[PDB]
Amino acid sequence: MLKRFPTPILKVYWPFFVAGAAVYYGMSKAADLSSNT
Amino acid sequence: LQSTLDNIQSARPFDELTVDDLTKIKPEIDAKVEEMVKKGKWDVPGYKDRFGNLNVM
Amino acid sequence: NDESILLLTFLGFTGLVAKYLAPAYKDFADARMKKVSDVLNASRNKHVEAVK
Amino acid sequence: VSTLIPPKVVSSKNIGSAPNAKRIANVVHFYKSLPQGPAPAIKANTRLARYKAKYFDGDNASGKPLWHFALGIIAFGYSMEYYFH
Amino acid sequence: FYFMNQLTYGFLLMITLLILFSQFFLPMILRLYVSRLFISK
Repeated sequence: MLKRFPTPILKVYWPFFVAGAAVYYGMSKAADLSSNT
Repeated sequence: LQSTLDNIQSARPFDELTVDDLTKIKPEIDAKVEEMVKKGKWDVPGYKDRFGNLNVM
Repeated sequence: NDESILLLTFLGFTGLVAKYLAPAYKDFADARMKKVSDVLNASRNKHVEAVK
Repeated sequence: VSTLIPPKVVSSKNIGSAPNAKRIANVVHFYKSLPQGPAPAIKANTRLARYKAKYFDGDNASGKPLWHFALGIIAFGYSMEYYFH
Repeated sequence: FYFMNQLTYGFLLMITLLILFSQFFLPMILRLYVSRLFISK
C-alpha cells in the first residue's frame, strides 16, 4: 500500500533549496523594508 | 513442469492480481527499483513497447 | 444573486461533462483496461506455451 | 573408446539457455498466490475508508462523488461567506 | 505585503509534494509498470 522508498532528497534539488532559502531571506527582509504597508 | 502448467492455467487470475502479491512472491523487482532509482534512469529500454503508452498530450 | 448564477452554471457543466466527456473518457479508459488485460493474457499464453 | 551419451549426460545440460533461466522465474510466480479472488478486503469504514468502500470505489468512480464533494464544499462556503461577507 | 500564511505555508506544502510524491506515488506507478514488464517476460 504505502511504500517509503529511498529516493534522492537533496542530491539533485539542493539548488532549489538554496533558492528557497534565498526567497525566505527576501521575504523576511522585505517585510519591513519593501513592504510599504 | 506439469505442476507449473497446472497452477498456471487452473487458477491465479491476473485482472484481480495485486502488486503486493508480486512483491511478496519475488523481491528482485524491489532491487531493480533501487538500482534504476539510484542510477536515475527512469526510462530503461523495454518499458511500454508491449504495453499501452497512451500519450494523450 | 451572483452566488445563485454560479451554482446553476456549475450544475450545467457537470451535466455537460456527464453527457459528453464522461462517455468518451469511459470508452477510452475501458479500451486501455482491455488492452492491459489482453497483454497480460498474452504474457500468460507465452509462458504456458514455453513451458509446454 | 566409450560412445557419447546424450540422454545419459543431462545433469549439466539444461533446456537451451533462456528456458532454464526463466524456469525459476515461472515456477514460483504461480506457487504462492491466491486461487481465485481470495481476500477481497472490500469492507472498510474509517471516514476515508468509508468513502473508499462507499463512493470512491473503483467499480464505477463516476463524477457523482465529485459532485457530492463540490456540493459539500459550496455548502460550507455559504456559511463561511456569511461569516465573512 | 502580508505573506506569512501565503508564502511560508505554501512553500512548505510544496516541499511536501516534492518529497512525498517522489518517494511514494511516481515510484509505485513505476513499480506497477515494472511489475507488468516482469510478468510480461
